[PDB]
Amino acid sequence: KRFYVKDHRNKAMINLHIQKDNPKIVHAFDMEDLGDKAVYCRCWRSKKFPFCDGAHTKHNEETGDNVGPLIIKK
Amino acid sequence: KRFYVKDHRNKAMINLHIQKDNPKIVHAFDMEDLGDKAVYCRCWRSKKFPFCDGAHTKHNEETGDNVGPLIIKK
Ligand code: FES
Ligand code: FES
Repeated sequence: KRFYVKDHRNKAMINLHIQKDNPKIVHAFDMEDLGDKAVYCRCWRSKKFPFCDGAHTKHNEETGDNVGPLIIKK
Repeated sequence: KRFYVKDHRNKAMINLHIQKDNPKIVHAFDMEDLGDKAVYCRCWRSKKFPFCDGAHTKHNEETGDNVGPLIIKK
């Protein structure tokens, strides 16, 4: 109780290591150049960023979070 | 120096409030149903999640991070 950190405005980064000389990491892709299916990372842990490589599973289990990727298909 | 938190494996959540009864938040969209352009949130702060609403600007300035959205267009 004395052990609980009260509700507060977040101070933690989401991205820790990806392209940190870019001050705002934006990606833009034309749907005609996409194949049948693209799986995009939303957790900033993928080694293949901006694509998902399953790293979100480790983030979620280690931090108790519930994030996952964005799928554009067809 | 005594003030610095050494390099360590992250313990902080990325998503703080979005759909927290879903244990892994995945979105999937068919490109034929997309219009000319979709801007997807990658920061988990948008009120219009999974779409970007510019909240990433506040996250970045408050935490010193550099994240931004994913654009699928054409
Ligand atoms: S690796 Fe980041 S959402 Fe899958
Ligand atoms: S609001 Fe999240 S990336 Fe823009």
